[PDB]
Amino acid sequence: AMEANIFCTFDHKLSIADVGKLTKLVAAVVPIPQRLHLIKHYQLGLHQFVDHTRGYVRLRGLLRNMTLTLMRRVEGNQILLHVPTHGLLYTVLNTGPVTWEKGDALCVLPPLFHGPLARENLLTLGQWELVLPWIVPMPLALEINQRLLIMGLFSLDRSYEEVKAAVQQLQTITFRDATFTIPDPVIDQHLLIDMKTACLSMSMVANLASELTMTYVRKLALEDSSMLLVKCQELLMRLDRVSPDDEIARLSALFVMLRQLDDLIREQVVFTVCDVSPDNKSATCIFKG
Amino acid sequence: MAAMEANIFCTFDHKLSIADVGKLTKLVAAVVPIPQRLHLIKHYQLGLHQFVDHTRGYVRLRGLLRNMTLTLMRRVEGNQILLHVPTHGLLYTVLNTGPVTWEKGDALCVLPPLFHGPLARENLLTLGQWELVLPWIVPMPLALEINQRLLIMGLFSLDRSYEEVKAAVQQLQTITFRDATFTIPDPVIDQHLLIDMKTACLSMSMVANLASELTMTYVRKLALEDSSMLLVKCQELLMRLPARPQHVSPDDEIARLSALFVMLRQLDDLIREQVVFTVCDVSPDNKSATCIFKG
Amino acid sequence: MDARAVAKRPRDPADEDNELVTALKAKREVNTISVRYLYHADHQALTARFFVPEGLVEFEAQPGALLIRMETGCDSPRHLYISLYLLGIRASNVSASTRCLLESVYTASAARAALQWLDLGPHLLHRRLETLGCVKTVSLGITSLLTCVMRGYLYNTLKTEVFALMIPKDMYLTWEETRGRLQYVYLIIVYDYDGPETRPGIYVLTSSIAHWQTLVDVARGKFARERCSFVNRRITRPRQIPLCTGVIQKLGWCLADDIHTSFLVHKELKLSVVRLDNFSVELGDFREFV
Amino acid sequence: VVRCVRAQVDLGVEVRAARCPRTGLWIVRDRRGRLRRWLSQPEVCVLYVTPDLDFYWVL
Repeated sequence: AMEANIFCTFDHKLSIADVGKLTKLVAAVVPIPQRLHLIKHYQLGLHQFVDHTRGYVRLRGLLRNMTLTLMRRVEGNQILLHVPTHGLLYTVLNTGPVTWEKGDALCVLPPLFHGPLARENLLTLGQWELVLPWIVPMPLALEINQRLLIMGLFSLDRSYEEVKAAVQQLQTITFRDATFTIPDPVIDQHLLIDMKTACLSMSMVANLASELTMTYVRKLALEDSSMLLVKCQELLMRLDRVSPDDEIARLSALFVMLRQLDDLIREQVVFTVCDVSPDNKSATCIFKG
Repeated sequence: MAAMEANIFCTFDHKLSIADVGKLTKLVAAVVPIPQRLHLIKHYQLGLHQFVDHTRGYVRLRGLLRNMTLTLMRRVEGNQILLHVPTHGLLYTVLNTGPVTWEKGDALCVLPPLFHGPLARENLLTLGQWELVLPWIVPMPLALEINQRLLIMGLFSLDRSYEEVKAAVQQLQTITFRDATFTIPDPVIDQHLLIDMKTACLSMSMVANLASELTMTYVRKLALEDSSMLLVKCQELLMRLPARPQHVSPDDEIARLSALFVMLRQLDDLIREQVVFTVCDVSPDNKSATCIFKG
Repeated sequence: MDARAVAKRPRDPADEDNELVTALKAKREVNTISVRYLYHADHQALTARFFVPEGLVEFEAQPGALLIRMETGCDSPRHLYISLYLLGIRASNVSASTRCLLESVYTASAARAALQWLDLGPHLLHRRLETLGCVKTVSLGITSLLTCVMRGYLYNTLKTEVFALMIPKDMYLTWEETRGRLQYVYLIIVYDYDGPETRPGIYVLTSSIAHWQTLVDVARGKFARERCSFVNRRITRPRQIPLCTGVIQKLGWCLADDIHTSFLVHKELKLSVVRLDNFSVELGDFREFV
Repeated sequence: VVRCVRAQVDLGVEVRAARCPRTGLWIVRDRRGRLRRWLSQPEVCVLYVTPDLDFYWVL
């Protein structure tokens, strides 16, 4: 009567105290890059995806196409992992730094903390370090995405002081008994390529919308059939106060910048809480994939 | 009400020749659409030949295909097709039908076929003024482009000459996705493409109004000191024509970016219709793939 | 590993005994607890348990009703579980007669506090409402205990009674005269961005349409006036950021034949409702559109 | 209600009226709710008085 379980081993000589460190992480969701059956421990967590060169939201895009197992049982020489299926309930540990409550829509985010921190004593080897994805509720995830994206938008004008105080304002967030702070996406007054592609795509779709749409709705008024369409170009006239293959190229690049933004503008709720354990360390959630 | 039968038997009234039963045995564990959801359906309702019209409106076919219930073929025998409408979440194998190579980790969407007709010479169960029509299981970026080019061919064809239209269909019918060339059968402007154009243009007008004082000048400030092939390739599709930000008010920028995300999603869902299968592992000859998200 | 292991027949749960029976039977003891039939083993519906103050559990002694947790900017009572009927004093869709009926049953302390908390923030409703699903039992204390149903059918213990989802008549809305074999249910919040009020209209739609684009293309065709109101308040009042004219989440699905009109009586207040007898809850996120 | 296509003047007329919520103007109907339809007729003119003695003269 065994369940479908993916077995993961370890190649290093894991000591007894390190297993005892590992045994606390029972209901901790760990991603998997590829649904194998027996997998090495180098592909268990985000430390196969750690890149000092690349940014943060590239990891958010690469977390979408993972497989998010749960540590079913920890013992000697192999670790059990449980692939969840849609509809059955599972316990999840609060590996994220945010408190949870009954019925919150949970979403999975790459951890905004890494390396040296007073609570980042994690499962570590000589070169391997286990890092866990964050599990935060839905509106906090939306707000964090907006904060990091706006802080990426201020990457060029950082020399002024109003922008610096704005970065100090956006970098922190108050939540339910949370004085949480995020890291800044810029380091050493130059921006990483992930955030640069994100803000470039957003600025491009905003600029192309500000360029094409007046001409298109002005062309649409000849074949106008709804009063919703004539009044929308009126506000374009209010706000404002070529080769055809290039026009096709402009529309195509607009849709390319639209396609390169779905990793930011939406996210799927993964868990929702049925019950939270007392002291908020764990909770019981149904799956929703 | 009686429950929806997970075991759907399709029957046959034509005299099946032996090659027809042979070609019907090829299509085990494939996708077929059915709108009826009874237990003992006939063969006329099975497939997509009930909706193929003389219009050949491919956008109309995409509009109707989203409402059809997708099932899986199982246990083909004499005059019996046991179909299984799959419950959401579990996994079972599907099989490709078109020449579309797949990957692992991507997603799959349902689609009416491309260059559909006697060009590839499909003898897929032809009997008595009826053909078995198969929806394509296509991956994610192909399903993105196959509606992006649809909407662009809709939007361009307003207020312009017909020779521009005939020069624009041939620039936007080929798709060179993943070592293969596909052609779309007759992209024709209809009322459905019109209402899709109306939704698209309203959303992009509202997001043009919704743009803040900084996000429209980000590339304008960036392109003075930056040099990259990405920035150069995106700059030339714009017109030609230190400084200070006007007023930083991030309390307003959160609301602007939130409603801008809503407008971007409202533009986005015109080409991102439905994820219907997430492929996990393929066969090496790519004839099939075990996948999840069935239903 | 051999031929008989794969050739073994599949396992049925009711044939084999429970865990506790074969645990006690080995060491040869018998206790006063009867363990030969263990309840709630064959219960596919995923459920939970939530507390609620007494001020909200009017129109709730009947089993089967929607339950949406609402947000609250405080710290201690910061989450509160309100029924759909108590949200009826906020919908502009509700007529005056039904509103004056159902506001005359929530004349307690905490009901008006949730009424004020809905109309005190800067945000909309669907940025403060989170659906939990449907109840199936009460407990009726001074702090009543509810059992909500998260995913699956609604039934009693021992499955002897199928509870039914109740929705009031004003929020009900169909867009077809011929219902299919199935029709899903959706929860529709559509905002009226008119001058003095942004008070939305709450609707529960029972449609046979499944694919989401093929739902929103008729959602625009049924709520066009509110779209014009949204763009009108956008063009009229700049330096304001309106968003999400209509928000739709999938509530669940039904059988499209057991849907009939009924009523609930409580404190001799007859309220005409729509009764969905075999409803299976399948919650979804508040998907937003324009 | 006065009217100059026929030089016909109508004296004792009752009108139910309220605001159009989509805008800020007035909507004038009958007690049955006819949505009183002389305002589109180009020849008539009406005088409106309210119970708080507010005055209106509508071309």
